[PDB]
Amino acid sequence: IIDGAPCARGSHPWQVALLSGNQLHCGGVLVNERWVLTAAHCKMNEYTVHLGSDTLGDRRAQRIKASKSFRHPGYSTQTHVNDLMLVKLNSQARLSSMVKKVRLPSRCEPPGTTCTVSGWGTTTSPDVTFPSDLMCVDVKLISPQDCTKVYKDLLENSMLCAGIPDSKKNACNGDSGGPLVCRGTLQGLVSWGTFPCGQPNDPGVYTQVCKFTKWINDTMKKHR
Ligand SMILES: *C[C@@](*)(O)[C@H](Cc1ccccc1)NC(=O)[C@@H]1CCCN1C(=O)[C@H](C)NC(=O)[C@H](C)NC(=O)CCC(=O)O
Ligand SMILES: [Cu+2]
Ligand SMILES: [Cu+2]
Repeated sequence: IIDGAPCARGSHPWQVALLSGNQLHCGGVLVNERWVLTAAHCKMNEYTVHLGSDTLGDRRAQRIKASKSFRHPGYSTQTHVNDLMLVKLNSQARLSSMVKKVRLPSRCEPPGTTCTVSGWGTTTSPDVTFPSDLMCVDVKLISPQDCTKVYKDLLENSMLCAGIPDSKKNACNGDSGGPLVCRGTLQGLVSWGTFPCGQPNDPGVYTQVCKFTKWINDTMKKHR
């Protein structure tokens, strides 16, 4: 997260992290006791999912193994359209005051809405710096028309932009799959942006969750 601040402790119990052993790879959100929703480009052959703490490496944190991942059938490794994926938890996820289900959206929030994006991604760019504490930053949803003026052909269907005008406030490497929340509901998953991160007027791009609600449910309904 660029130009953000440490999230208030316990304000993100549905936030999870995908680790390659001990190193952060991506972020994600807990859908239920066995499902994590993250970015499709965050795919791994095996994951070590962090849950229950704002600090990576917390001794109290939960670390569950994952070997099954289900990317949206329409994901493109060339355009990154449909950048979302569900990862099945090998073991049950023990809920608590620090681990809760995320609230999926029932509709698409409109442009101009102020939202919060969070992650343990790099806080600097081009040079990389990874924080142990979960970082948060507020951004505003940008209309598809406005964003197309910036990215043109790079924008495909269900790609939601968010950012602050003339501001470095944005997501970056390691933040993918992480939640973009507005009004208590999940509106987006960090997908992509420009490099280096935090270029003013260069919006962060998110997978627009309100467009995949049916897919998310059916996929969890079919695989256990
Ligand atoms: C996977 C996730 O952690 C990461 C998060 C992120 C978000 C914003 C900025 C940087 C990183 N997302 C990515 O790494 C995604 C998926 C791989 C490609 N990617 C990018 O964000 C890259 C840096 N962006 C691009 O390639 C975009 C589409 N174009 C440009 O940067 C312009 C280059 C050109 O014109 O060819
Ligand atoms: Cu990695
Ligand atoms: Cu690419």
